[PDB]
Amino acid sequence: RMKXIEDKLEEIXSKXYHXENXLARIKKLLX
Amino acid sequence: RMKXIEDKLEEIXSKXYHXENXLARIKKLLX
Amino acid sequence: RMKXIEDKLEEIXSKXYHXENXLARIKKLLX
Amino acid sequence: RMKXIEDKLEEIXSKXYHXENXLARIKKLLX
Repeated sequence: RMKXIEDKLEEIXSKXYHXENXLARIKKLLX
Repeated sequence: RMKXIEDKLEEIXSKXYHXENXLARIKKLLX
Repeated sequence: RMKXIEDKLEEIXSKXYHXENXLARIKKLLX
Repeated sequence: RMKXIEDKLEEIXSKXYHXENXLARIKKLLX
């Protein structure tokens, strides 16, 4: 319940890596 | 409480699909 | 505790509006 | 449990700063 929430939060804290490195893809398409 | 949280987390884990496929829209505007 | 979490989740479900409409800013900079 | 969740939520509410200011990087690459 709480651990299997905190361990969705640590998927989101993956999505906010893959957010960053999407954007840094785009920024290095634009230098 | 916990399930109707985990089931917001599984909306966010939709938003982080629609994040990805927004960016992959942009990347394929830029190839 | 649970309500003042669910009501952070409904800030994030604002950020994922302002995600979308950031990107749709960018897409309509690119048409 | 609940506080060490709410205090992941306040990391995500950092990621959704660094989301915004990524995009505003990109927008000011595009003016």
